[PDB]
Amino acid sequence: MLKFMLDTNICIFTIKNKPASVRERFNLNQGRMCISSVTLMEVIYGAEKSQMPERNLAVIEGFVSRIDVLDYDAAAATHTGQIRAELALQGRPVGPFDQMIAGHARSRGLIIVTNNTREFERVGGLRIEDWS
Amino acid sequence: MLKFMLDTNICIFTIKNKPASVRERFNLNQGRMCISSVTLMEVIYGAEKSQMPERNLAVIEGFVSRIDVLDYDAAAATHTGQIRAELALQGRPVGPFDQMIAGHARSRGLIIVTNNTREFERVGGLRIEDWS
Amino acid sequence: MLKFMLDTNICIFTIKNKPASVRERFNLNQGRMCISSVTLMEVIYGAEKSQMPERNLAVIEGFVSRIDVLDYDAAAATHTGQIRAELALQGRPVGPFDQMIAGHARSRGLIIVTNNTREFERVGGLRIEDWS
Amino acid sequence: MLKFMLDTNICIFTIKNKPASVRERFNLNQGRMCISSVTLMEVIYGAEKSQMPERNLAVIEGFVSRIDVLDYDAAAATHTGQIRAELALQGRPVGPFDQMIAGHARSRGLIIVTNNTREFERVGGLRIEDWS
Amino acid sequence: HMENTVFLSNRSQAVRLPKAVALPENVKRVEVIAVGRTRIITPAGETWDEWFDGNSVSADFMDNREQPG
Amino acid sequence: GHMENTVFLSNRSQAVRLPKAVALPENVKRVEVIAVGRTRIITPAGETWDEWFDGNSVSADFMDNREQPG
Amino acid sequence: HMENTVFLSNRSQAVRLPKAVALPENVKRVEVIAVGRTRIITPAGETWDEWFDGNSVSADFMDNREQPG
Amino acid sequence: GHMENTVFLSNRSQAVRLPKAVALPENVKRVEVIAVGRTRIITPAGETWDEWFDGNSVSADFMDNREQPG
Repeated sequence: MLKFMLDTNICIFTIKNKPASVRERFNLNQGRMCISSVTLMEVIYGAEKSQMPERNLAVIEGFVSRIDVLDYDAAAATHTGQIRAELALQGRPVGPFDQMIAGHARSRGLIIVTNNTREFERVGGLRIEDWS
Repeated sequence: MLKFMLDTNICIFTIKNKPASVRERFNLNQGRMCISSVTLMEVIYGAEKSQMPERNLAVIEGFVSRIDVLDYDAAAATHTGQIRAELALQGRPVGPFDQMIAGHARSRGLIIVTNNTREFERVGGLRIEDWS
Repeated sequence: MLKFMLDTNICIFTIKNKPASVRERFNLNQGRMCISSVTLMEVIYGAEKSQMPERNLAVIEGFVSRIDVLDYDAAAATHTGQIRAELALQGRPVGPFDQMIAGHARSRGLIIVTNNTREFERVGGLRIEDWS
Repeated sequence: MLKFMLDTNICIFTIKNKPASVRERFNLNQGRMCISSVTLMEVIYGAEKSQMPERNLAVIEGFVSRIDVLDYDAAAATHTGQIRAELALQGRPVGPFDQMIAGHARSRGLIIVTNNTREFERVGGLRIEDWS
Repeated sequence: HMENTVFLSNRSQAVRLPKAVALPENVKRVEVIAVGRTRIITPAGETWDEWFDGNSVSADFMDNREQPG
Repeated sequence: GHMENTVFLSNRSQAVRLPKAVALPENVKRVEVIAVGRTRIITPAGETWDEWFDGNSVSADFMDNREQPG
Repeated sequence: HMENTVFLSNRSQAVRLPKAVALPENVKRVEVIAVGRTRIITPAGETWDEWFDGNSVSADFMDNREQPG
Repeated sequence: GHMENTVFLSNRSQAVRLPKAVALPENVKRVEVIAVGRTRIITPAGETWDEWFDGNSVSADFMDNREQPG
């Protein structure tokens, strides 16, 4: 039933700001949404480096409990190894986490849901969507 | 039972140089050894960016199929977040993949095997060994 | 998600003295807290050997039922063995129950909360906190 | 189907010496035998403190893979809390691990299988057997 | 405020829901979410309303993501 | 934590099967229900720390003679 | 020495066992034990013979159990 | 590791279902069988380290420019 993978940027964006236009999108696409463990790593970091971790961790838990968290598996690691080389041929930069998120999506055939498509456009063969 | 998680650094070191001193630790601890899928991503990238990918992929495959490969899951992700913050608040720098490998191992209580002990010694509550 | 494993020492300390400074850490980290079944054994013993066991049992029950109690399983056992040997080969003394609690926590990557930090600081790859 | 719990003493005894009279007993009672996590803690320790750990760990693995390892749960911890007090009333000594092994057996209604009954006789309501 | 009892039903846990805190009749499907020992009972398709309207993160939260690049 | 369901009515009220993926601690037998919007939040009855801290205390002989061998 | 092929049978893994290394006809039930990537195939009731006859621990192993008392 | 079974005969030999509790890595498709007593021991074909160490090597351009950002 799954269809969309929320990258980190949309996750922050939503967690930090809770936009109304995102709430409808989430309410409506409940059950077809997931994140990568890599994105989870980052929001947990934001909570844990913040000045009120136990509060922010609790806000994370409620977000993550509503969606699936997918393990970054050998399939994601393979596709990421290809992508990192694909970018070497194209000569365009991408951040580490983001390329693992991309590989993970391609490995499972999921649509990247983001707010900043400009990074994910450089890598090949992905459906990308902007929910901002 | 698993016991050791091999750093990406030492993996590169052994695939390249195949030193007898690691061969001995490998023969003794066969079956007690694993790598994070993070590391699997890195070597697949080195192979795919080589001139002879199918060759180096095949040597990569030979090494990995004697390994247990662990998926970078939610536990690993969360421990990485705590590590990124534990380090940040102490100003200690450690690379992103290395952070995810440390967290993966700490999340499961594994001993990290690395030759970059100096970086990994900066992480809290993590047992470190150098097999080179 | 769980994060902290409460030492038997601190449990005794709080059940006895109920200090506001621990009450505050308890209120902040509620849901992130557990005890080893090893510790459950110890307090049940203190209650059963008291004059008013059904009373102290009941106060024991009140404290434990706000806790997640973890079973001392094979992972915990194996890490304890490594700890008993890691300590022995360094000549550092730590009590048997404390060793099993340390191993249990290390086996799952939990932070130990204790006021006997000096003993638990002797254990390798284990994060320690004092909430008193 | 389970019926017998091997205490630590019989486990060492068997692992260190491999008596022929024990082999028949084990061969014949295969499927009805188990140990406590507590006993596992101790054999792992013996391997890990020994001068050839990876060898002794492998001998452990083959032993333990043939039997069940039971988690020291809240039920075992309760019964151990009772026993430790029962011994305070009777004024007779018992080692820490051993009283947890006893409580575990009583909690699951299993027969203690040992080579040194003299310790386990002091605690009440247990079927005990000597397989030496 | 309004305490309650836990049922065992359909080999699973269930919950009596007294009249004073009843769901509106507009609802037949429910999404239930687990956080700690608490369970959130939302009308399916209103799954996120409790989280958007509920508590929020401190203002310092993730002012940059600090991905190298 | 995600898991969908259908509300069925009991003899007196509405009820909700908690599928295994979501189920509470079996230790929990009483629950508090809070109404927030069109959403209901259930919590294990009487589990904040302030009740326990301000509540009943142990007898002064439950002591620190911990009797860990040494 | 004698290599082999892995079958998928009864929704499970299975193993062709060539004639040169066949079990005796005395055997119909088998206990199979897992250690690392290796599986031990013993006649039921001869479960422990391979472990008793096989490798052993070094002579220093657990000369005392070091339980306090 | 304990798990009991019954040996069934194939078209050419005896065979053994490996119940899930015991099953090998699905990664393993070839196996070596060793006869020891009335017991058979199966092992994943070609997995000792000495074959790999003495065996094929990577091209000298698979390098230590690890490209971990910093």
